[PDB]
Amino acid sequence: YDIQAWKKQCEELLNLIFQCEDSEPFRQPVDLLEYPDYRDIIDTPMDFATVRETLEAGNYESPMELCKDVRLIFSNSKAYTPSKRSRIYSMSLRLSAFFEEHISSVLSDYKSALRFHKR
Ligand SMILES: CS(=O)(=O)Cc1nc2ccccc2[nH]1
Repeated sequence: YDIQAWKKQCEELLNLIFQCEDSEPFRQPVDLLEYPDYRDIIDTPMDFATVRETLEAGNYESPMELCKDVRLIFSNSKAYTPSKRSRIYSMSLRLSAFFEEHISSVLSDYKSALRFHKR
């Protein structure tokens, strides 16, 4: 029932994600010199350094907000991919499975702690 525990749990999950070779394309904002049409396709770019910085700045109120930004990294990858077989898209699918597997308990514990707080 610790309402704040999600933050360190998210920091540790982001550390695991940065160690994972599948996060390489997503560790920093997309470079427009490499992908000049990126903003024609993607409304809201997102990457793991921006997620980490937002968390460390105290700019996420809940793990649901962090989850929404991480899911945006994966939906941007799916929207930009030229094919379902691309290297970077295949990396985002594995990384998404890894993220969803680990964020589930974080979200559950936070929501349970908040329901207890407001009982
Ligand atoms: C900096 S990035 O994340 O590699 C930009 C991007 N996102 C993609 C998704 C699929 C294929 C190529 C893609 N290039």
